[PDB]
Amino acid sequence: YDSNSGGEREIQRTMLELLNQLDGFDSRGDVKVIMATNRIETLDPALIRPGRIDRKIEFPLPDEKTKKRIFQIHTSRMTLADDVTLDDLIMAKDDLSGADIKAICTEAGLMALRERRMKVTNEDFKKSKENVLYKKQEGTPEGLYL
Amino acid sequence: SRRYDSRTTIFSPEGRLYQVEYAMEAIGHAGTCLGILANDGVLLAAERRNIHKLLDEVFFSEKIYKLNEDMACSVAGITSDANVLTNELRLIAQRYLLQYQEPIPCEQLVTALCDIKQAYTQFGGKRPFGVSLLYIGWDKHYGFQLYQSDPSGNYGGWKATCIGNNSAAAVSMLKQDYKEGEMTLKSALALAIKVLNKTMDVSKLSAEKVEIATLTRENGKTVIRVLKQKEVEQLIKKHEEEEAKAEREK
Amino acid sequence: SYDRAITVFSPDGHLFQVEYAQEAVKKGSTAVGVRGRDIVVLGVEKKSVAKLQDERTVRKICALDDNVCMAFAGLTADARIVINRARVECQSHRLTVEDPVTVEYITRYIASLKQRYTQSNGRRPFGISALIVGFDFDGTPRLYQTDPSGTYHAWKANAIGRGAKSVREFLEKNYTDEAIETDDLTIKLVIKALLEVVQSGGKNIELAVMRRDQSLKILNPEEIEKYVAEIEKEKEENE
Amino acid sequence: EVKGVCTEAGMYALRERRVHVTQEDFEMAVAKVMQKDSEKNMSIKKLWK
Amino acid sequence: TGYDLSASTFSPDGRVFQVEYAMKAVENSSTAIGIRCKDGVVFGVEKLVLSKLYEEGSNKRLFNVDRHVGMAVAGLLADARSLADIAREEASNFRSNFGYNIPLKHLADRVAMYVHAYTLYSAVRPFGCSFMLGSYSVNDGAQLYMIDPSGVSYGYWGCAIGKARQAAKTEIEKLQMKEMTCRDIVKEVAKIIYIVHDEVKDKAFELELSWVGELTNGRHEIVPKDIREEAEKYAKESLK
Amino acid sequence: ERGYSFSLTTFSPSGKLVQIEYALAAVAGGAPSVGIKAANGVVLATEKKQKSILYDERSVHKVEPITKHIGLVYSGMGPDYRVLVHRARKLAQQYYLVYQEPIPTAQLVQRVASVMQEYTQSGGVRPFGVSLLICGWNEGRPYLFQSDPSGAYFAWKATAMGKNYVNGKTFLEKRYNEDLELEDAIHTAILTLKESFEGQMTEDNIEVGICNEAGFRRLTPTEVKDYLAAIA
Amino acid sequence: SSAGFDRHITIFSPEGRLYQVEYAFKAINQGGLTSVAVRGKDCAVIVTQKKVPDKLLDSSTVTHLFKITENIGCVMTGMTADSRSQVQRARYEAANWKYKYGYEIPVDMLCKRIADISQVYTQNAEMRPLGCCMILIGIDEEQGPQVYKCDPAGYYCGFKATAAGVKQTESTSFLEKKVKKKFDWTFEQTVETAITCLSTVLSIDFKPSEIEVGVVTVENPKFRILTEAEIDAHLVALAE
Amino acid sequence: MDDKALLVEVQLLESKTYHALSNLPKARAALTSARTTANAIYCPPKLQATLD
Repeated sequence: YDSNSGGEREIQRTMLELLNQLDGFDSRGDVKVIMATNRIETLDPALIRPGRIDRKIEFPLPDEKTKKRIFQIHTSRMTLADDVTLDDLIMAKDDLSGADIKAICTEAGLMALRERRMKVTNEDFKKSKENVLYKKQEGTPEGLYL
Repeated sequence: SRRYDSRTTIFSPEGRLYQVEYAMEAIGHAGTCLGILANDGVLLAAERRNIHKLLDEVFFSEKIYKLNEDMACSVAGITSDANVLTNELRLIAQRYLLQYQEPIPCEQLVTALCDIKQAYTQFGGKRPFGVSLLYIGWDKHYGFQLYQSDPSGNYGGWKATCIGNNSAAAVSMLKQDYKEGEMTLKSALALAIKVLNKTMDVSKLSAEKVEIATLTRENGKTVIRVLKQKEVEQLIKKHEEEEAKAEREK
Repeated sequence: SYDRAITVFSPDGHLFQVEYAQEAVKKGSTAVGVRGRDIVVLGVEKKSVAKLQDERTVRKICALDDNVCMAFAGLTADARIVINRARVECQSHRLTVEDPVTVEYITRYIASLKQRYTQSNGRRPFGISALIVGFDFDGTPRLYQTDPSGTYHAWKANAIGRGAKSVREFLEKNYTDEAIETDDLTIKLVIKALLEVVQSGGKNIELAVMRRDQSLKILNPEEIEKYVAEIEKEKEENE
Repeated sequence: EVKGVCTEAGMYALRERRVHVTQEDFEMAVAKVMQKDSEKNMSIKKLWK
Repeated sequence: TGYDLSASTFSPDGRVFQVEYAMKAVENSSTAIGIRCKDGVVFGVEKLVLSKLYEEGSNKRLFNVDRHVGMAVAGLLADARSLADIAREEASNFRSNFGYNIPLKHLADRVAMYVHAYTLYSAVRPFGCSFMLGSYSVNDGAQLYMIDPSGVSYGYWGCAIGKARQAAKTEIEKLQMKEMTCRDIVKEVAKIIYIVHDEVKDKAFELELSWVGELTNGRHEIVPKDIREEAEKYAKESLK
Repeated sequence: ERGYSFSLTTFSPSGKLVQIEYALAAVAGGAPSVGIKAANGVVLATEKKQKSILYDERSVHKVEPITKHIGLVYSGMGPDYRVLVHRARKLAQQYYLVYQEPIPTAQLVQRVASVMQEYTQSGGVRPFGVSLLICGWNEGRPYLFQSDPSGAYFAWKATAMGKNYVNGKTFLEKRYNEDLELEDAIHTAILTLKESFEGQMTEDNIEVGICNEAGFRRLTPTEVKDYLAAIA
Repeated sequence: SSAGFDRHITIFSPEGRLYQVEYAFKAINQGGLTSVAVRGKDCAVIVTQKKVPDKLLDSSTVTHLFKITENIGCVMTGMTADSRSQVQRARYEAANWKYKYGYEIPVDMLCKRIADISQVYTQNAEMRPLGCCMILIGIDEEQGPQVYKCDPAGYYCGFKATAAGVKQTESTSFLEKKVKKKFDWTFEQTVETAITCLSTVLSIDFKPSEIEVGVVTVENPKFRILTEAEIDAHLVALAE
Repeated sequence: MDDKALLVEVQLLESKTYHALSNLPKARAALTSARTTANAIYCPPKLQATLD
C-alpha cells in the first residue's frame, strides 16, 4: 500500500530495496536466506513468485509421539525426584505444545518451592498439569467420529 | 420459494456437520443426570433445574420416565422434544411384546430410537432433536445396563456416564473414584450424593433440588423404586457427617 | 414429499457434497486389512477407551453373514444404517438362490445403494468407507472397499481413516509374498502397520481374522501382547 | 451489587426517618438491582431442562 | 425493491408489485376496443403486420368462446390462448350440469376467479392478459365485460385495451350508445382504429372486426370482411 | 402447496431456538391474566378491555369451557387462541367416544401440548403466540396447568401471565397461602388483577370463570358487579 | 428491526410483532372508499358511496353491497378482486349450514367461519393474507339486530355502530359522540345518523347518486337494497 | 403482608397527626412516602382530593 503520509513510506522503500539487493544479480556469492512467518496469505506476492523463493516449507501439526521427548528434554535440568510419574501426564492431556510443557515444568518447580522443598514430587506435576493447561481447552466433536 | 430454506442437510465446507454440532454443544446447558452400577442395582440421580415456591409436583416423577416394566430413562434437553420421543419409545417397547410375548431387551430398544433420531437429520431438512437421554434396565442376557444417547443417533454402553456439561468435573471424579464390582445400595448412593454436592452449585444440597430413582431385581418383578423424601434427607445428614468425621484429620 | 436437489455441479467441473463427505472419512479412526491365500486379517486402531466403561457395544467390526466381514470409518450413525441394510440383502439373496452370498455381490449392493443416494433429492450422502472381507466358494480370499461417491475396487492392502497415506506408504514398501505365507507373520505385519500409525499401547488395537472355514474370532488381548512382543523382539535385531 | 443492596436498603430507611432496617428492606433492594434483560418468566429456563 | 419478487409478499405500504408489473405488460400491446350499440356488441382490434411476417389471417385475437360469447384479448398472446381454453371449458360444464346457455355475468365471474387465483402464490405468476367479453340474448340484451390481470371485472359500454387506452376512450364517449344500430357502429369503430396509431412506428396494420347481436341471431361471428368492405372506405375519409 | 415442508426454526450457533423466544415476547405483551388454585376450586380471572364504547361484551368471550368441568383462558394473541380451542374441543371427544368417561385434566394438557410442539417442528409454519391456563376439578382434587408456545406444561398453585406478570408473581407470593376457600380466592384474584388495571373496573372490564367440584361455572356480570363491592 | 425474513413472510419479529399482517390493514386504504355500519333498536343500516370515474361505465355492476343469504347482507372494502373471493366463501358456507344442520345460520356464527379461514392464510407462510375487510348485518331470533366485522388478521366482535374503510378515526370519533349522549334510535333516526356521519367526515353534501343503503328490519328480515328515489326521500326529509 | 390501598390511608392520617403535633419535617416525609405509594395506585377516586 502507498499512502501520502510519511509514516508508511519508510517501510515500503526499505522493503523495495530489499527485493532489489536480493535480486541485484551482480555478485551474491551464494548467500542462503531463510525467511519465516506464521501466516502466509497476508504477505507480499512478488516474493512468493519464482525467481525469488522456490521453497515454501510448511510446519503442520503434532501427535502424542513427539511430545514425550519434549517432556524428557524439559525434565532433564532439575532435581527430578524418584517419585514422579510423567507417563500419566502424557496420556491424559491430548493437545499441548512444548511451550505448554515448559509452563508445566516451571509451575512444578514453583509448587515445590512454595512447600519449602528441594525435590519435586508427582503431586506438584499433577496440579501443574491441572492448573496451567486450563487456558485454551475449547472446541471438539467427541464421540461422533469413530 | 427456495431462498427461505436453511439447508440443515449439507455438510460443512470444513467437511463435518454444522447443525447437529449446534445441538450437541447446546445440550450441556441446564440439566445434570447421572447413573451408576457395579452390582445388583442401578440408580439415576437427577437435578431439579428450577424449584420455585409456587409449583405442585402432583406427578411424583418429573424427569424420570418409567417407559416399561423393566426400563426407565432420564432426559435432558428440550422438554417439548422429550415428550415426543418418550411417547414413541414407549410404543416401540410395546409392539415388541405384542409380536413375541417376551420383554424387550435393552440394546435393541436403544437402536430402535437412535435410528429414528438419525433419519430426521439426513433427509427432509427437518430440525434435529435436542435430546440426550440415559437408559437403565435389566434383561435376560446381561442384566443391569446403562446407555448414553446422542442427538446424532449415536449410543454406547457405560458404567458411570452423565449428560450435563457441568458434570465434566464429575466424570473426572468418577475416573478418580470408581470401584469394580463393589456397588452396594449404600456405596453407590453415597457416591452419587457426593458428586452432586460438589458439581452442582447448590449450597448444602437442598433435598428438593435432587431426585433419585433406583432399580432392583426383587424376585421376578424388577421393582423400579422412586424414593420420596426423608431417606434423601437422612442420606445428606449421613454424607455431611462423613464429611465432618473425615475432616478431623485436617 | 421433499423436492430439493442437494448435490449439484460446480463451474470447474466437480461436485461439492462428495468431497465434503470424504473429509468425514478422513476424520475417523484408521482400519487396515490385508489378505492371503488361505486366511484373511483386518484390524482397527484408535480405540481411546475410557477404561472404566463398557466395550462390547463399541465394536466396529461386524459380519453380514457367515462369510462376509465389515470394517468401516467415518461417522458411526450412518454406518449402522448401511449394515442393517446389507444384512437384509444377503439374507434375501439366500432366500432365492440357495448359495452363500458371494462377496462381490454384496459390495455391488452397497455401492449401488450409495450412488442412488447421492443422486436423489433432499438426501445427505453417506459418510462411511467400508472394508468388505470374505472368502467365497472354491476358497478365494479377497477384499474390496467402498467410497462415499459409490465406487469400489479390489485391493490387496487397504487403509482409511485419520492418516491412511502414511499407512499406505508403509504398506507400499512392504510388497512381499513371504509375509503372506505364514499366518502369524501376516497378523504381526498388520500389528506392525497399525503401530506405525497409532501410539498402540497394547490396548488400542483390535484385530480379527477369518480362516475361510469358520466365523471371525476376535483375538485375545494376551495374543495382542504376544504378537507385539515378538514384533519388538524381531525388530530389536537391527544390529 | 452487595454495595447496591446496602445503599438501597439504607435509602429506604432514610425516607422513613428511621435508623432501623428489616429483612424486607433488603428483599426489595435486591429486586431493584436484579433488573436484567434475561427476564425470569419461568419459561426461558424451564423449556431447556 | 426486495418486496417485488413474489406474489405472496406485500409492499411496506401495502400493494403487490407483481400485479403492478403485469398490468403495464398489457399496456405495451396494440389497441383493441369494444363497444355495444342498442342491439349488439361490436369488437375491433388493431392488428400489426411488420413487413410480411405471416399470412393474411394468422393469430387473430378475436376468439370465439361460446356460441354467443366473444373475446377481444390483448397482451401476451400465449396466455390469452390459455384463458380461451379455460373459458371454453367453463361454459361446457355449465351446459352439462344445467342445460340452458351460460349467462355472461357468470362467465365473467368464473374466469376472473381463475385469474385471481394466480395472484396469491409464489409458485405461479399472474397472467399478462386483458380482454373483453361480449354477448347478446333476447332475454338479457347485450352485455360487455372487461377483465384486468388482477381480476377486477365489471361492466362497460365502451372500453379499450392496449397502448391507446386513454387516447381511444376520449372519443368513444363522444358518440351515442342507445340511438345507434350496430351496423352504424361498425363503421364508427373503424375510424377510431384509423384515427389512433399514426403509422410512424408501424406502417402496416390490419383491422379485424367481429360482431354479435340481434342481426346475427345471437350467434357470434366475424363481420363479412371482404364482403362489402364499407369500414375502411369510410375510415380513410378523415384525411383532414 | 408444492412439497417444500422445510422447518423454518433451526438452532442458533449459541444453541437456542430463535422463533420460540420471539413467540414468548408476544405473550408477555398481551392482556394480563391470573389463576389461583385454592383447595376446593380453581378460579380463572382475565382482564378484558375495549378500545371504544362501541364494542360489545356479550360477543367475544375469554373464559371458555371445554367439557363440563374444564375451563381455559389465555394471555397471548386472539385469533390463534380460537384455533386451539376448537382443536381441544374435538380432542376431548375422541377421549369420550372411546373411554365413555370425562377426560382428566392432565390428559388434555399432554394432548394439547403435543399438538403445539409437533406444530413447531413441521415446516412452513410459525409457532403459536398464545400461552394457556387450564383448570378442572377431576376426582376430588382440583388442577391448574399452564402451557406455552414451546409446548411445555407446568403445574402452578397460582400464576399470572400477560403484562406485568412478575409484579403479579411477587404479589401472589405474599398473598397466597397453603389454603383458602373459593370466595377468598376470587377476592385475591381481583386484587392481583387490580394491580395493573386501569381506573374503571366495572362488571365489563374483568371476566371470571370458576371450577367447582360441582363443575365448571362461568360467572355472569351480575355477581361480578356484586362481588366487586369492596374488592381487594 | 428485521431478523431473518420477517419483512417478507409471516414469521415473528424480535420485538414480538409481525409485519405482513399489519401491511394488510393498510392494504384496504388503496381502495379509497369508506363504509359505515349503524345498528338501531329495530334495524341495521349499511351506507357506502361509490366513485364513478367514467361515463362509459355501468351504474349497476359497481356497488359493493352484496347479499350472502336472504336474511344476511354485507359490504366489502379494500381491493375488489380479494373482496369477491371472500364473498363466494361466505355464500358457500352459509348454504352448508342449511344442508348439515337444517336451520338458518346465525350472523354471528358466519363470522367465525370466515375469520378461521383468514387465520390460516396468516398462519401458513407460503400464501397471501387477502387484504380486504368485511361487515355483516342481520336479524337474530330473540336477539334483535347484529353488526359484525371480520378482519384480515382473523378476529371479529360485535358492535353498535362502526365504520370501516379509509376514514375511521374521524368517523368512529363522531359515532362515539353520537352514541354516548344516549339518544333514541328508531328507524329514520338511525338512517339519518348513518348519512350525516359520512356527510360530515367526507364533507361532501352530495347528490343522491353515489351512496347505497342496505337496511334490514325486524318487521321485514329480508336484506333489502334501497331504491335511489327513496334514498333521495330520506335525504330531503332530514334536510330542514 | 399484602396491602397497598389502606397503606395510602394510614400515611395521610399520620401526616395529619404530626402536623397536629407541630412537626414540619416528619410530616413532610410521611406525606412524601404517601405520594410515592399513591403514584402506583390504579384508583384514587376520592382519596386523591384528600391527599391533595
